[PDB]
Amino acid sequence: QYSIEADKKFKYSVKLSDYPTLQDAASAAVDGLLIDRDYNFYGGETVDFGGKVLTIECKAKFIGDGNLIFTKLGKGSRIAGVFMESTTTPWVIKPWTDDNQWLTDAAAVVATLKQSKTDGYQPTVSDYVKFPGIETLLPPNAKGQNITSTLEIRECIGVEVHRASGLMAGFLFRGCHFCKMVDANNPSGGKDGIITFENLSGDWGKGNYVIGGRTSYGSVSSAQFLRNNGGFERDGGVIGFTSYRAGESGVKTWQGTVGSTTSRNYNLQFRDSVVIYPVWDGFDLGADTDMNPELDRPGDYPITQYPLHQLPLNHLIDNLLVRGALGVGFGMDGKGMYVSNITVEDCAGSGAYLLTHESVFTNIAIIDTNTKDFQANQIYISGACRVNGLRLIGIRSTDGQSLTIDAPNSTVSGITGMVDPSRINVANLAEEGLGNIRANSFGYDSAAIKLRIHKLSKTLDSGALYSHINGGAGSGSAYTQLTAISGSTPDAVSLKVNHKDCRGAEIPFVPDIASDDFIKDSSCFLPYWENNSTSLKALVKKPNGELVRLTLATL
Amino acid sequence: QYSIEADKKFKYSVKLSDYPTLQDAASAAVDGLLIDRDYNFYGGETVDFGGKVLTIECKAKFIGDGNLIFTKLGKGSRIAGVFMESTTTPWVIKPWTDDNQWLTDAAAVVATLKQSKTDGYQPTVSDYVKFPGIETLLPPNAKGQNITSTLEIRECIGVEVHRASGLMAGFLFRGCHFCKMVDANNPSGGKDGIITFENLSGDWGKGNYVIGGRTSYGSVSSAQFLRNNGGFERDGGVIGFTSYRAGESGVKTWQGTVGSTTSRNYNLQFRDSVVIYPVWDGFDLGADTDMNPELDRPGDYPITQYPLHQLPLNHLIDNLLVRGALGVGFGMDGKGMYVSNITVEDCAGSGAYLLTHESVFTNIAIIDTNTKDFQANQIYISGACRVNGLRLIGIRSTDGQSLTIDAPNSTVSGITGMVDPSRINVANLAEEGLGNIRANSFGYDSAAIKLRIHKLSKTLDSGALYSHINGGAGSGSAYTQLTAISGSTPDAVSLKVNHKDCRGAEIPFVPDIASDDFIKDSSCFLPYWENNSTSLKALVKKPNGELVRLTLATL
Amino acid sequence: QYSIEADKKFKYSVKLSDYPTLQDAASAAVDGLLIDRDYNFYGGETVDFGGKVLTIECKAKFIGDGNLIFTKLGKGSRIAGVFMESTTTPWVIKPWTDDNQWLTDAAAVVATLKQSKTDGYQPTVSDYVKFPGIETLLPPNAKGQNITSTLEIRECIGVEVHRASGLMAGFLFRGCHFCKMVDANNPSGGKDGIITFENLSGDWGKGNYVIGGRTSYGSVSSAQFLRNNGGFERDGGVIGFTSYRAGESGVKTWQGTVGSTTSRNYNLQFRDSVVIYPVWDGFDLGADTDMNPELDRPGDYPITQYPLHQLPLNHLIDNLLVRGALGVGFGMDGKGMYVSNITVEDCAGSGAYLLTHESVFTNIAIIDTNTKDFQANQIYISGACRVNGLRLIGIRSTDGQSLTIDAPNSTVSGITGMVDPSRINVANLAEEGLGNIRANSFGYDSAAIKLRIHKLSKTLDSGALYSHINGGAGSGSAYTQLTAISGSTPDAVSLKVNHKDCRGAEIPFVPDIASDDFIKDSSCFLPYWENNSTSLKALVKKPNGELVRLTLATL
Ligand SMILES: [Ca+2]
Repeated sequence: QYSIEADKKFKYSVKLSDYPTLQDAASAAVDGLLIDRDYNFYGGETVDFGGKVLTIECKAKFIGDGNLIFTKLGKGSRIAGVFMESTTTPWVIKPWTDDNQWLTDAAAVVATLKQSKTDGYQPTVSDYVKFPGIETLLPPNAKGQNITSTLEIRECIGVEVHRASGLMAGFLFRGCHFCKMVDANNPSGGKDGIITFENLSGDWGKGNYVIGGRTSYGSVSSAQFLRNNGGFERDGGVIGFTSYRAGESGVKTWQGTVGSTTSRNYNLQFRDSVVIYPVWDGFDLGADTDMNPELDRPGDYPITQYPLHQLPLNHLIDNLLVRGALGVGFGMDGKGMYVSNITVEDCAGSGAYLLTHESVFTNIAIIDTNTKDFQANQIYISGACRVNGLRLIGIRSTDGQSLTIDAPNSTVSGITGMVDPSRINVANLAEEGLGNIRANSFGYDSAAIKLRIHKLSKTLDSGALYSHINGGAGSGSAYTQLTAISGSTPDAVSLKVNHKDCRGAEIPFVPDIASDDFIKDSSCFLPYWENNSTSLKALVKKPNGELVRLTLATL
Repeated sequence: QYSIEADKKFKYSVKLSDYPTLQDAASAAVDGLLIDRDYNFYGGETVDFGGKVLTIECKAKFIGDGNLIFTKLGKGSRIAGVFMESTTTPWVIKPWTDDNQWLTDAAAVVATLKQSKTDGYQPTVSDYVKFPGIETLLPPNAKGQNITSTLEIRECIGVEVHRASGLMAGFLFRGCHFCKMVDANNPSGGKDGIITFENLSGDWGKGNYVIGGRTSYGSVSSAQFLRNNGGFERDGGVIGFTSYRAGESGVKTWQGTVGSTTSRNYNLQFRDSVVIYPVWDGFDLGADTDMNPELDRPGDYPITQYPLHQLPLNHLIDNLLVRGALGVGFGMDGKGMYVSNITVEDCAGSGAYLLTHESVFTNIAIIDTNTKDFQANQIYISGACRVNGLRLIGIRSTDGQSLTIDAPNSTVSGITGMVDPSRINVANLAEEGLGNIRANSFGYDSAAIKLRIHKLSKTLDSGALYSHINGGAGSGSAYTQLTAISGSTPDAVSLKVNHKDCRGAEIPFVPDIASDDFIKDSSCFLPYWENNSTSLKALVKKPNGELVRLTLATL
Repeated sequence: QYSIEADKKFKYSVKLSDYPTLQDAASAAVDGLLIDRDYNFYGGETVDFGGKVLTIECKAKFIGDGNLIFTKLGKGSRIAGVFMESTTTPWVIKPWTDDNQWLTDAAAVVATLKQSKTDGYQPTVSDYVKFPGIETLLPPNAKGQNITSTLEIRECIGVEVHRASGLMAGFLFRGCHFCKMVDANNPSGGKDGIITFENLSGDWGKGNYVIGGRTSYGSVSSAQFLRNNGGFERDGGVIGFTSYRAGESGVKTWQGTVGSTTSRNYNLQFRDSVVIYPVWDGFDLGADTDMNPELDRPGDYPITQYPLHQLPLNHLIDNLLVRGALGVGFGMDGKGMYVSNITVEDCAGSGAYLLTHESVFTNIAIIDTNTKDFQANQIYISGACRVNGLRLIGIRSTDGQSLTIDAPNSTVSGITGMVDPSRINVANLAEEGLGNIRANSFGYDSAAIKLRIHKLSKTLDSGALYSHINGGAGSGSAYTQLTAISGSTPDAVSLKVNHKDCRGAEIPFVPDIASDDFIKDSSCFLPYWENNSTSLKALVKKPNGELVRLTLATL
């Protein structure tokens, strides 16, 4: 009859409007589950999906503070359009102005307090460091808040959450594998991380990705990983993602011990992603603790095997953009890392903080960072690394004495930009492979090729090759000049060719009687002045190496 | 009974084959709506979706000239697989050859006329400027055509159109917010823009994106925005998109006044996108009118607050590719802009047209543009900007006198390429932070480090440091030479070291009696020729600064 | 009654659990088809979908060796979540260690043999070349295996396969157009290519894409094309894709003749993609055969029209990353190509192999490749090409005499990195457009600007401009030195300014009687030593060009 036919020809879906609880709907479901009414959940409410492969389509809100916990979803299950919202409207800070300047003054930040589920974030203890003095100034009702509405996927394999959004919203994958957060539809975050893959118990996380989408706000980091290892296959990480205004960092791999084990991460991808206006860092890809580090690594490689900041993290890191960080645009540690195509621009905080060793950085741009001067540098590298291509300086000036690059053990090539050379500190800087060269000078009456020996002086050029106009701009004539520093006066001693279009070489001479050791090489002469006879003499080192003094020019 | 059970266990969807009109189907719908028969609509036909959150799945065509208007869709509604097609087959031009060379001659373009819904576009008034003389030569039936089949989403929030396609097809989001055009499946455009977010009435547009996908053809721009502001969160714009053969521009933010208000745009993202073969521009990210601009900005910041081309547009612009533009590959205006990782190559038109001020450009490549010589330059910058990394010149030659870069108020570093230095015009050019250098010469008997003072001459080097082979290639010997220009003859005066492997310095002398003012510095001497005695003399400036003339070399 | 109402209000879907065969379910389907039980298929089993536009949702496996063939799907059909798995568990090799070093020794590779559907690949004949001697050492049961479970879409238009996965899995689009493989969910490959668009019969393939997703393993290439042409619109190719551990190459356009016709490809996009750890190549974008090429091109342009490797392939190639290739990171051929933003790093094999002609390469980075020294170079270019921006050398050393870049007909600008200049071979190298320059020296007592004439010597600098510290580091004094090579001894002859802070120029003289031809220019003098009188003489070329010998300095 009809019922036999109908059962064969129609798509199966249950809808939440037909059930008193979410578990009742889950139990009834076979293929589809439609969330077609707002659902108020209690923190810790747990739904058992019976191992079923379900296509969950959300067209309403899950409303609650705390965690709505999904369990026992079958591999291939998908959850689309989820919207999490807290019941509580907390107090939030908004540490930026109507012209999008960061507020750094604690009292100014306190003045921004409002009750809202968005457009700011709940203070946490990290704000006490970020805005010194704010701990004392914040009213009690703005401290210690803990509002998040979290969808928790617990101990599932092969589950994807697509187009998720919300207000004071979080997404937690706890003990999951081969799960993805795809095309996040700009959830506005709460107290906890917005997207978290946490694998502190069970097998190391693997196959876990953030792909596409974006998030805004949140008190802490937007996308974060604990105890994930993508394997040599690099099966996990963050690709195609945007984070705006993280209360901590945009993308974070955790460092150090959490609970009783390692929170660290290996072999993940961080590519094609953007972090804008994080309160702390753009990308924080470190694994070992920075300040006050642990002396051990329970559940990970021991310090005896790999010293602090020298783990073989092996992440695949490429094509990242940060703008507007208040902390550090791009931070990492590790040994033997390859990093490419990183652009950090227009940051109040520093551009890069790299606790790396035997690592290679290719095509890095650090442009107008440390704009507030809270840090000692714009890019720092601790260990012995190679930088191949480094763009420095946009349009911002720097007032004080802070370095631009401090990479004292690194070998660097390919700096471009209007960098102040006194603010470069590297182990070695070289352009070994340039072709024939031309120095083109605009807005000056001369062109210059200068030399600076940083061991002698970081602030003064030690010699130069100049070309200078003779006469007016239409003269068709210039003089070439070779100079050397003396008494810390650049260009103090020089030889000239064609000064005043004279077609001759002007040769400097020793202004008094030359000592024997003033001459360096054999078969050379050094002119010197004999004032008592109004004569030039020549100190000559003969071809055989012996010295003789001759008369060179006389009245 | 069964009907109670069936109502609970089956997915709800209505299909258009069961209804005489689209409104009848819309009214019946609860969850799904399937378009399973072709639907002929009349221009302006308007469907009211009752605030319902609908999943609209299209497996057939909407056929009609003019606009099919969708209204009152609930937040979270999705429309997938839509296919728009005109009833009319218009006359189109195809201004490119079978070898994909652009046709620029009006008569050649007229000769391409055919009736088709694709593989070309309907002429509009901008073609009269693009192909001078074409207005007179086009037959009347090819002028003033207005064929588009447009899906209009009107005054909706949170609606996504996914995998849309069509023929003579357009997509209009009018007065919408938080709407997206996702993975456009290469619709072939009509007369109007292919994808438009227009917010001239109501609140400024926000949350509106083109994400992924591609388009082809169209008479005007492929993706365009009017009166959208993404906020500091940068919630809107174009990410991951490809435009082919736009009749105007690939991606356009409108400029100036439209109707009675501003059409301008702020705080949008333009990233990870590609524009190929636009008739006009690749990316046109300007906000103020170029030619014959308005004297005011109704509905926007007044000219008194921000002068023309100096709006704080604040777009996030990164990782863009243009190839094959007939107009300008990359155009913008604004003040305080940051722009990075832009590649423009193989363009008949110019590469970049930048009416920007106090802006920063990082890692720009402009490669083989202005190949037809319709423009004065390959990259132009009007205002006082910084360029950090600029690649110029691929393999194409330039015949005439056009500049490569004309950026007269800009400070530039990091030019690479076989640029003709006479075709560089900047305020300042500098490599402040190079390491130890080597000039490697291939295919010559010498290596060179040249100096050019553009104030003196843009075409002639003013001095040089050379190394030149002595003897044959296996000699193990070279001479080093320091030269200076005189009488507009490069290398006219020089000093040599080791010419003919002689192990000595060849020193130029003044060819006649040296004037007092020919010598520059104290404790120096200048040799000069006394022909009447066959002697070298020395003009000596003593250590005390006084002059004396001495005999230097005699018979 | 109810049945009339039910037929109108419910979504149509059939499910495989209600049918004995896949064809029975296909025949019954109208809108949806759900794969809700594992289905064992026989090789060549063919399903006719009746031209219907079906949404096929897979929540179970297709299990079988050989091909499951889908035919007569309507335009707009979609297949999601498909999982292919072989019945056979073959023998696989795993030629890498637990520290992810490549195994190159045949006996070591044989020792890795295990029976598994993943974590390795079935040997094919290309392994006999890749691991010399392995053909003899492999047991017979590991040779000639042919296990793949392949979903074949045959002669369909407008079909998309989304989120596909599997074990020993392949995906074949045979004679298709406007089809896409979207967001591949890391299928683990078998013997055949993982994703193939093959159009050897019928019209040239067009509209065929791999978009997003990733694959792992496989015996041969991950994504590959035969006889596709995207048109000027560039409607096809690979965008946003990742390949891990291809048994051959990550992304491959086929070369030469297959069957009786061309397998070549034109006008495709290769962008925003990543290939890691391929056994052969990252990207192989060649069209003509490398070793032992055909003398003809049946079905393509004849050799008389375009010589070997000089086809107008016209692909759009941009923003590619390769790491860990054992073969070549990036290979191509063709004439008139534009290529940009390619990064190849940390490869055992060479970085780039470019059989290109009149082509332009912009912003290329080749970093730590040829690390095993199996190849003669890190980047090779055969023809007359332009390279604008080339980063060379990360942190790896090279022991032997292999070149870094061998591009003997190419003109290059913008090399950065710690390249050994003796390992650069180009037609011309030049930095024509640098600004005012500073050479900053760190870790030395001197700074240097060196010149090297490769025709004279590739290994020895021919001259230099130095600045050297006088005294200790706090002296405030340096000497400038201009040097020239003699007798293959760099810096053999020099002029100094300010040696020992003497404020004078030390001038080299000819150590014996100067021959007439030692002097070059008129109005110059050359000092020389007359030992028989303990005198300096001057060989003078007078302003009139005649020679005279004068006494310069005397006892
Ligand atoms: Ca004398």
